[PDB]
Order: sequence, then structure tokens, then C-alpha cells
Amino acid sequence: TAEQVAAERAARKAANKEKRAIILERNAAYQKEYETAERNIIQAKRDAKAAGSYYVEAQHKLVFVVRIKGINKIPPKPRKVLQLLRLTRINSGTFVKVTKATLELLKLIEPYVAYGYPSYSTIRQLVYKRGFGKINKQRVPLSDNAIIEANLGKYGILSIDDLIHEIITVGPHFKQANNFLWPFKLSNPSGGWGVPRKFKHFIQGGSFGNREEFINKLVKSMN
Amino acid sequence: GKSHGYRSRTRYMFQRDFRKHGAVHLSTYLKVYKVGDIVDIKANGSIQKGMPHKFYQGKTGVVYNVTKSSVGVIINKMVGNRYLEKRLNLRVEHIKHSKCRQEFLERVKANAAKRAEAKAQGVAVQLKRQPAQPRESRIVSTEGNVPQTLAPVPYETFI
Amino acid sequence: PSRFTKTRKHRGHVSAGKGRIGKHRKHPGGRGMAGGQHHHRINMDKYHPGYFGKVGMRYFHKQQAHFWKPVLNLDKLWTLIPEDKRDQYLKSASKETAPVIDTLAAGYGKILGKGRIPNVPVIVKARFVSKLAEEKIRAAGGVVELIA
Amino acid sequence: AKSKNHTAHNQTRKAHRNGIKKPKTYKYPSLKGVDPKFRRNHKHALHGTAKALAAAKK
Amino acid sequence: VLKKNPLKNKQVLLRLNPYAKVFAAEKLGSKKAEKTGTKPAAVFTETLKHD
Amino acid sequence: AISKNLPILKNHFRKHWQERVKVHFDQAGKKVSRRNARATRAAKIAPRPL
Amino acid sequence: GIDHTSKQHKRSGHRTAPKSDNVYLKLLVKLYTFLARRTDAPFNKVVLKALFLSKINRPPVSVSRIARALKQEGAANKTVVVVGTVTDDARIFEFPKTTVAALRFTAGARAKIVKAGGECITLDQLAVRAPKGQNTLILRGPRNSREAVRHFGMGPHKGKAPRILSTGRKFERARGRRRSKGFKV
RNA sequence: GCCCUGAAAAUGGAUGGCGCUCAAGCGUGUUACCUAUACUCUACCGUCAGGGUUGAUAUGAUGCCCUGACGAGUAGGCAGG
RNA sequence: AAAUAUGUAAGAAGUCCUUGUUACUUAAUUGAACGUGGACAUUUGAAUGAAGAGCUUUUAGUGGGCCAUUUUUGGUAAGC
RNA sequence: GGAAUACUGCCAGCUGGGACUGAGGACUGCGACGUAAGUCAAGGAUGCUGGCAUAAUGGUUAUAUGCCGCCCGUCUUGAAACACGGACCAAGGAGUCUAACGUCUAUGCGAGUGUUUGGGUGUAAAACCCAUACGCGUAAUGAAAGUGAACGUAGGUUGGGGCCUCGCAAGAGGUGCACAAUCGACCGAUCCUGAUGUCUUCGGAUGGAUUUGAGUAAGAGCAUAGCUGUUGGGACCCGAAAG
Repeated sequence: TAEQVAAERAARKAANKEKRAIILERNAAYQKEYETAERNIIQAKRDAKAAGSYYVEAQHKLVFVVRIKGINKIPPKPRKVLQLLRLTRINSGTFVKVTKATLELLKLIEPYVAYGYPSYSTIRQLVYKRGFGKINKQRVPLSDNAIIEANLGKYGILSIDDLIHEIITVGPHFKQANNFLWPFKLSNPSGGWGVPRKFKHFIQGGSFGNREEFINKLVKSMN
Repeated sequence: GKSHGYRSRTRYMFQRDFRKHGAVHLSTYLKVYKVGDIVDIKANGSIQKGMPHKFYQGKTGVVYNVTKSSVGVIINKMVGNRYLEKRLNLRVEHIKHSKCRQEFLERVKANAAKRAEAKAQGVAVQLKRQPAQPRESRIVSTEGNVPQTLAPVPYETFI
Repeated sequence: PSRFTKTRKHRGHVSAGKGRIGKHRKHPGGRGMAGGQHHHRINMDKYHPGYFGKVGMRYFHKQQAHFWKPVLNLDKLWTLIPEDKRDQYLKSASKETAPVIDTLAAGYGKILGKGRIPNVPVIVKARFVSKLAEEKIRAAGGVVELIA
Repeated sequence: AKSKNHTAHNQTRKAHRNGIKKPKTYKYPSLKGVDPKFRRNHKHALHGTAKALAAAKK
Repeated sequence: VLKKNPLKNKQVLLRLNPYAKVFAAEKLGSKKAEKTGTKPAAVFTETLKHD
Repeated sequence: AISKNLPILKNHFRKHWQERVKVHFDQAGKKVSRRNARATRAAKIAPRPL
Repeated sequence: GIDHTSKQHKRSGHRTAPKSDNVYLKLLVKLYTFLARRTDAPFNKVVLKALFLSKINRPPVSVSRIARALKQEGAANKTVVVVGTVTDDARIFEFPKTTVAALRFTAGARAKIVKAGGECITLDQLAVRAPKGQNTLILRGPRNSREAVRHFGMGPHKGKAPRILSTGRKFERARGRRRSKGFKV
């Protein structure tokens, strides 16, 4: 009894040591993955140019969507879509994997949201600052990797950076990973919307619809 | 006053197709129907017996009975806030195997087979359909295709 | 008791439970069974199919209990022998000393045939038996004796 | 006084509170309206196969 | 009892994700790219600057 | 008026019934009387049996 | 605001405790909620809940009904559990041994069971013998056998029983009940 | 395009008012700034949910404790007071 | 001959092999139904979500409605 | 030709100023820095100094000042309404009780159940006790005369909680009450079949049917009480012209 604890204690201390080391290996490898994908794309473009060709980039596999209309007066069809995408509150936001079956959802909803292509930076900070997970309904702040592993370990994914990676690379458990992430609760943008009126399209002078890369600037000020 | 007979509102619905009036070709009488088959109902107004009421035009149900000259069909109809189960006795002139149950059965076979060659190779399968995906990077060349540049065009009347 | 009564809980809401528009008025729709063939017919067919109209023969001065004939199923029957004396007859099971059972004494008027009885013979005195009832008694090696 | 005559207004809101669900699907459904001869013979078919299943239990 | 934000507060930054330690130590949130000379081809500039 | 799915009652009170209600509060009293009478009959009945 | 998808502040529709104030029942409950919580054992969870049920949902289990269940293959030695009361039934003659744990035995049922060499146990007694419900057979009465339920779902063509107070030809047997009198049902 | 004519009604009077003419007017562009019971973070009240805990050990087991989410309301239903 | 709306399907209640029952059916153990026995569970057969799913009884109020965009009928029109 | 700068973006780059908060209450957790012992900003504030006593401060109240604020009750799609009631204040003032019921619940007993018409008894309208009956239930179906519930371990199929067996687990097999769906069997009605018999017109075996029933298929009820709901009653309170 007086002894035993040291068994189980130094056990887990050791177990922890190893878990931590794995995350260290992994996180260092994702740094590489990323660093060389990005570099790759850059050189691709310069080579095409050099060959008198044009590199044309892969279409985005991933979007972040933020609902920007409040909740009254909404037509039933977009209303359902807004809910199936977990957007039932103004300024709350989620990740959507882009395919045809989801792209037609974003179309139905376009007047009520602002969306785009999030950067690693933005995703990293969304998940660090406002990442909470769903665990028997309850909404739980991701404040230790143990919590992620305990629910997402079964798919690989045993750190918060494992999570970010399954989000940014989309990839095989994106469904399950992304769903575990509660809807992000953003503030109003600090510095404003930058347009006199939100409820027109970004193309028309602003807010609503796909603003593409410019989602990062907006989300960063909301986060 | 108002008028709501049985074939009310059906002038274009029960009409025959342009240049397709007359005898119905024998294929229609040679199809075989089984309990559990999925048929689409579509009235032929040249055959007045065994005729679906117009609510069922364009609807698809399941065969629940087979008879000398008709199949019985089960349709689920919405009345109020609830579907009621309806059974219809349609003659065969008014019915047609549902073509999508055919793609489906074909794929189930295709699926069994894909599974077979995969196991008798001991490899992963992947049998469910993915939706259309984003599109991967390409390099377009310019050999013979130096971009032609266009500009908007001045207004002009052609009247 | 009144203190558990929604009428106490309604004090201070205008109007008790009864609505602003519809009021609790003083008999709409008529009294009692008014308009059962008129404005109350939907409730009356559905809920009371059969209600209106005649069916059958009248019978003047009928005397219930000319018809008295309360039924007992084989199913029980052994219940008419009292609990203690019951084990012995069951075990003995003989044609020579088998138990009388005056079913009329017990208050019954006919022995119907639902149920099984154990093999043991029984002498059943009754007025009226069903065809099958008598058939099961006999298979167990008892008889029916008609009495009055 | 004349009053309003008809409308559907609100009716789908109302049907969708508790509403729509779907059919109530069973394996072994109602044989209601199925060919009487056929059924009468199905009976005998089923009796027999039951018989034999029990025959294969000695 | 209190959500601390790893994006301020290096302690919980280090708690979730080490690596950060090396990330910072090695810089690499900066970090010079290599250097290539590759030139665009004639045609690319002809048409950039076209009409 | 007829509503809901309920049995059809036939409560016969269309008639001034309140002028003929008999509540037997005398249940206990009449009993004490019945006995006191039985007592004194037997009394004067000498040793006869009632 | 929030576009709510589901009723807020909805309460599970389930009893959480018996509506009864019988001290003893509360004690059986207090026992079982310890058991339910502290052991795995599906059994106690089931028995826990059944303790909360109202009278209509504890129909009685009869002694012939136990006789029958005991004839299940491999069941003869199980101890049969009735979270409610067991009633006598003069209809079986041969009744077997076993041990029945119930909330209540009618006098005849105790007799019957006992006379055949068996035993009557209360639920706490069943608890000590079987903290995990080992070798038990939970039995339930026929609930839809009740008179009330004859009249549910009453309507045209439903096959149900009217709420009639008094029966014979002359009571609800004419128009709407036979083809010869208006329509039929 | 702006502006002018076309352009008539009854108490005195309304770009909301003052007043404004390279506007404080009309078209367009760019920044900053003000501000809701909304959004973000935190405390507290309640409601609902999930979870732990009388195992021997003072004072509430319909209790104590942990955790997440939620809160508009006539007619009207139920609950706790 | 659109657009918007609209029916069905996307599998374990499935698939395949073997061969049992019948009074139906066939020239015909031929079909039709329903089955025994045998094989196939990682993506088991698109997506997204699920704040749990299914079910029963009983009962209140209501049963004058009105407004906006869009479709639209009568009317010169109407805050019709 | 070689640079610079702008623009846009990234840094787990370093720093200054200001504002609100400081929930929790021994210790348990994840870490960080140390060669180390130790230290720490790591599962929610501490430390140092000062100020106040017929006082600092807080509650209340009156008044001023900024901004805001139409009369309630009612019917109504719409009332502050140039709709109605209401000058003021006390006291009074409207869903009751009864007969019979539906659902739900609690309770007693349970194939039964209901002592209270009555009797016994009494510390006297109480409490205590009880014989025969009767009511409802345990049989249904027919207009009726009538007839009246096991082919089968009270049947077959599919789901079923729980339990049993193998297994370290995942799992697999066994058994499967309640409940649901479906095929069958049994009782009555209807329509067929019409045997052995008999007095010749009685009898009605046996086997059937897209027919039919508020049935059977190892009983649930009877009674007391409560909320809600139903019908008759002055029937939530107040009101005709009339007869």
C-alpha cells in the first residue's frame, strides 16, 4: 500500500514522458510537412512561369464559415442548412470540408454567412484560443492533450496539434475530428466589418459570401 | 358552383404524347411484376380501366399484390402531419419498373465483386461513393495557345 | 379538498381558466344530449356507433333470472371441493369412491368447457353442461348427473 | 358581415411541430387485399414447412 | 476553473505542445528561404504586359 | 352538449329533486331507538321470546 | 439569441423515484440505488427502475405464470423475480419447487409456493443472495390486459370497445353498427 | 446629368428642428469615430442534463459535491411557494 | 420547353451458394412464396448533422386574423 | 546590370501605456527552470504601505439635475385613443357541492373484492365486531332459439431487456418475460359440407370459407382516496323582451 503508489505513480509519469515525446516528434514532423508543401507550391509556380506555362493551384479542400445574420426572419431551407452546419447563433463559426455535396449547402446559405479559406495561422489560433470539445453533450475546453486523446485517440490524434492537422489537411477523420470541435464562438470583429453594410455580397461591397483568403483577416479580428 | 370530379384538372396530364396515340405496344404487357418490385405510376389515358387517380401520377411505390391484369401498389401519402399508407390497384398499362432500383441492384453486384477481388488479393476495398471532389493542381501549357485577350464591346442597335 | 384546487391557483388572473374570447358561457351547443343527429353527430358516430335507432324484438314484462344460469368452467371445478379434502381425491383417483360435486349447490347453472382437469374421476351434478364439458369429465372417467 | 373564406396560412407550421415522421415500417406486413386464392394456398405451404421443420427434430 | 490561453501564458503554451520550445529556440517563425534564379519566359512577360 | 370520448350518462335530475332529498343522519339514532324498543318489548313480554 | 432546435428545459419523461410514500419501499429503493450504482450488473438497474413504477405498470404476475416460465429450457433452478405482487391460480395443479422474490404475495400464492417445498423471498433478501442478480428470471405481468385499454383508440373501424355503461341489444347496437341501420362502423 | 418651366386649396408649420450654398446639397471613393437587452470573456440567480458520494466513521440522501448547456411570451397547461 | 418546386433509391429486413415445403403455378421440381444448411462485417456500400431514438394515454386554449417581399385574380382605383 | 522601398502575409520575436475582474479555499493534475537542493508566472491574488472614529463608508428618504416614462381594465387584426367601465375609501363580492363517469396516481387485498341495508357492541352519531345475501370481476357470441374457448412444452417466424455458457478482452453461442409486427389454432355469428343414426324428419358428426365478434390462447380485478376532465342539477357571478 505505502509502496504501491510509486508503481502506478512513476508508471504514468513514465507513460506521460513518452506521450509527450511522441507529440514532440509529431509536431516537429508536421512543421516539416507544412514547410515543404508550401515551398513546393511556390517553386511549382516559378517553374511553370519559366517554362512559359501557368501553374494552377489545387482547388481548396477546406473552408471556415461564420454565421453573420442573427436569428429572426429566416426562410426554412437556409434555416435547416444553417443548423446542419451548426450555425445557430450569430458569429459562431465552423469548418466545412468542400465537396459538391457541401458546396451546394454553402450556396443556399450565402446571404447569412461570411466564409473563406483559413490559413494554418488562423486555424492554430482558433483552436488554441477557442477550441472546446464535445464530450457527452458537454462543451469542454481543450486545455490538456489528454482530453483530445481520450476522445480522438482512437483515430490517431492525441494532441491539439494532431487536431489542427486533421483539420488543415482535411483527410481521413476530418468528419469525426471536426465534429468533436464545438462551434467556435467568435466576438464581433474588433475594428469593424469594414463596410457600410454587411448584408450584400463581398463582391458588392461587403460581408457575406465567399471572401476567399480574406476570411483570415476577418476571423482574426473576431477571434 | 365549384367542381371537383375524379378526373378534375387532368386535361394535359392524361393526354397522350404528341404523335403517340393509339395501341399500346406489347412490351408493356410482357413486363413481369413481383411483390416487392418498385414501380413508377404514370397514367395512360387511353386505358380507362385500372387507372391511378391523379394524385398518384408521377409517384413511385412498392408492389404488394399481383393479379390477372394488375398489380397492387403501396404508396405512402401525406395527409395532415403524417403519412398514411395507401394501396392502389393499377392495371399494367399504368405502371413501369423503377429504373433506379435497377442501377442499384447492378451496383450491389458490382459491390460484391469488388469485394471479392479485393479479398482474393487481401487488400482494402472502399465501396461507397464519394461526391465530386475539389480538383487537383495542373500545369497548363502555352504551346500553340498563347492567350487571346478580350475586351468588352460597345453598345450598338441592330434593328 | 378545495385548497388543492386550480380554482385557488386562478385567483387574480382575470377570467379563471376560461379564455378572453370564448368566455365560459351558460350552455353553448345546448343541454344534455342536444343535436346528436345535428351539430353533435361526428362525436356521436365514432364514439357511439349504434346509438340511434332500434334493433331486435321487444319483450314485455321480462323477468331477469328466469334466465339465471351462472357458468362454471372445467378450468376451475376442483375449487368447488374444499381445499383440505382436495388432496385425497386427487391422489386416490378411483371410480369407487369419487367425489360428488353439486355445482348447483355452489351457485352455478351450467358447466362450460374451458380448461383441462386432472385425470381423477368426478361425479358432476348440474343442470346443463356444454357438449365438450361433458366430454372431458368422461375422458377422466367421471360422469355428469343432470339435476334440477 | 362577410368573413375570410380559406387559407393554408400557418398550416405547414402547425404540421411540422410534431409532424411528418414517416410510415411505420414492419417486416411481415398486413396481408390486406392480397389474392384470396394464393393466401389460401400459402397457408398450406407454411403449415407443411412448419411440419417438416419439426419432423427434423424427432 | 479558469480557461488559460496558450497564446498568452507560455506556461500552458508549453503544457500543450512542447516543440514550441524548439520552435522558438531555432527561430523558424522567421527563417530565410533558399534562393533560386529561375526566370519567367518571354511569353509570360509578353502577355503580362500585353493589351 | 356532447363532447369527448365518454360514456353516455343518464343522471335523472331534471326535476326539483332538491325538494326530496333524504339524508339519513338518523342512522345512529334510529338504531338506538330500535334497540331500546326491542329491550322494553322483551321486558313486558314476561319471559316470552319476542 | 439561438435558433433552438429542441425544446429548452425539457424534463426526461421518467420517474426518478416512486410516487409512493411507503417507508419500506423507499428503503428497498435506497438499497437498489446503492446496488445499481456500485455494481455493474444490468439486473439491479432494471430492478431499481421497476421499483418506481405506478400500479397500472406493475400488473400482477401469477403463480401459473411462474410455473410456465420455469419450464423454459435451463430455467428450472433460476430464482424468479417479480417487482410487484404474485397471485394465486387454482388452474395449475402440479406446481414445482423454486424461490420467488416479490414485493408481495397473496396468501394463496405464498401457500402454493411453500406447500410445493419452495421459498418466498423479499427483494432485500434476494439482494443478499444475489447482489448481481445471478441466476434470476425477471417476470412481468400482462399490462394491456386491463379493462381501461379496451377502449383506447376507439373510432370508425378500429375494433375497440365503446365506453358504454350498460349493455344489451338496445344499447349502441343499431344505426352505425349494422348494414341494415344506416352504415356499419 | 444637375438646375429652371410645366407645379392651384383652405388655422400658422415643418428635409424631425435649427440652419446649411467649393454644403451641413447631389453622385462616387477612402479612413477614423459613436452606439442595442446582439456577439466575446467573467461573477451571480434559476432551469434542464450528465456524473460522483452515507464503505465503518454528528448536524439535511427528496441531501452534499463535480461538470456542460440553456433563459422572450398572450390564450393556455403543469410545478414550487 | 426551362428555373424553383416534386416521387423513389444509395443494402444485415443485404448479397451469394446449397436444396426443403405447397392444395398455388408450370409441358415439366417448372415457377412463385416462405424456409433449413454454408460463405461474406476496416469504407457494410455517398454528404452533413443528431442538442438521444421509439411509443402510449389524457386534457387546455383556438377555430373573427392581419402585415411585407415575390407569384397572382376581380376592380379605373383604393390604407379595396 | 545590381540594389532599395512599397504592398500583402508569417514569427511558439522583444517591449511601453490604460481599463474591468480576482470566482475558488489543505493536498492530489499537466508542466516549466534548474547539475543539484530547490525555484516558478504551472488546476482562479498576493505582498508592502497608509486612511477612517461623535468618522471613511453603506441603506433609506426628500429635493434638484441629465436622459427616459401616454390610463388602467376590456373586446379587438389594430386602443393613449374623438371605443366602453372606473370621482374617492372601507367592508362584501364570482368554477361550488351533489349523482354517475374517462384517464392518471397512491393504497389495501387479489381470482377475487366491497365490515357501516341490517345485526353485535360501546367510554354512544365515534371506535370495535359480524350471518345471509347482493354488486362488480372471473365468458363470449347471436335479433333470437341457442351454442360456448389446448393439434402443438397454450403453436410458428422476426426484433427484445435480463439471465446462462465459452472467453483475459472484443466477442460468440444458449434462453429469452414485457412489448411490437406477422402466419396459424380454439369459442360464437354467417355461409357451405351433411357422416354414424332415426320413427322420414328428427339428428348434426366431420371438413371448409377475400365473411363476422367489444372473444380464447397459465386470469386482473374489486374497493377507498386525490388532481384534471365529462353529463344532469341555480351549476363561475350578475342581466331580457316574454310565458
